[PDB]
Amino acid sequence: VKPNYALKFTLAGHTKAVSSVKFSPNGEWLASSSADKLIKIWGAYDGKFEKTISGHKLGISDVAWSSDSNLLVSASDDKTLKIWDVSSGKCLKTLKGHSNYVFCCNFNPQSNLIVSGSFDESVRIWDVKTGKCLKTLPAHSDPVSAVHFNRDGSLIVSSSYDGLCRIWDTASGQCLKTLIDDDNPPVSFVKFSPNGKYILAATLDNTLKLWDYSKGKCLKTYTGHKNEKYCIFANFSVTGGKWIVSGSEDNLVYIWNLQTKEIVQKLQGHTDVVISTACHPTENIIASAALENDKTIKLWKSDC
Amino acid sequence: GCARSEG
Repeated sequence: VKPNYALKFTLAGHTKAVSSVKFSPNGEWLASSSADKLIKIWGAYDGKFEKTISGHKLGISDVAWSSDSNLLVSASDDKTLKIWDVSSGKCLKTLKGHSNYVFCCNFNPQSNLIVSGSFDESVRIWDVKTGKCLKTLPAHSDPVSAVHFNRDGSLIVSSSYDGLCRIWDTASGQCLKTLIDDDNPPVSFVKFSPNGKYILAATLDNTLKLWDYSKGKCLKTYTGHKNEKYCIFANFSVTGGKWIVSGSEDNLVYIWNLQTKEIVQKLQGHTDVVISTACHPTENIIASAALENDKTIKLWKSDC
Repeated sequence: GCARSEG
C-alpha cells in the first residue's frame, strides 16, 4: 500500500528562505518561520494566509507549537527564543541566555517547559510562565541541531554536528545515553516517535535511522534521498499509512514505508532544498517548505 | 538570513 499525495496549495509570502513548518496540534493552523525574521500563520486545510508575527531581530531557524495550539516558540540567530501568544500576536517572553544562535526549539507535552539548542553547543530548559532558564546542559561539542521531549516530558533528546544524539533526564540534567553508529557524520535532526519508544535521527551522510532508545541500537535505516548539508526535519506520518517523511537536497519530499523502509512516494514541485516538512495531526496532509531560490510552502493531500 | 537556511 502506498499514499497518493498531490499538490493542493502553494503558500507564498516569506521574502527569504523558509526554515520550518509545523501544524498546530488542533489541526487548524500551519506556522512557518523564515530567514526573513518572520513567523507566518496559514490555514491548515485551505492554505489561506492568516497573519504575520514579528519581533525577532535576525532570521528564525525554528518554531514550535504548545500542546493547546495557543502558543508558539521561535529560535533565532538574534540568540533569543520568543514565546508568542498566537491569537493576539503578542510576544509574551523573550528568552535570553544562549551565547550564540538558537537553532532549534520545542515545548514539552505539558507546555510548561521549553527546550532549546544553540550554536553555543548547549541545551537550555526554560520555564514557559516566567521566561526563566532553569538548566543549561553542556550537551555537545558542536552546534545543537535538534531538541525534543519524549511523550511524558521526562526525557530530552538532542542532536549535534559533533555526531552524537544524547538523551537527558529533564529533571536532573543528567546524560542518560549517547547514541552513535559505525560512522560519525554530523547529526542534523532528531525526534522521539509518537509512542516514545524510538528516536528518528537524520545524519549528513544521506541517511535517516530509527533507533530503539532503550536498547540503544539502530533498527531501521531509510535511504534514497540527498542530505549532506542542511538540517532537514523528518516526520512520522500516522494518519493513514505509517510513513517516514523528509525533505531532500534534490528539491523533493521523500516518503518511506516505516516498517519496510521502501520509498513509496516522492513529491516534486519545489525549486530549492526542501528544508522542512510537517504532517497534519488528523488529515493525510503534508506541508513542505523550501530554501532561498524557492521561498514557498506547499500543501499536499492524500487519499492514503 | 538564518543558521538553518545557511547550512
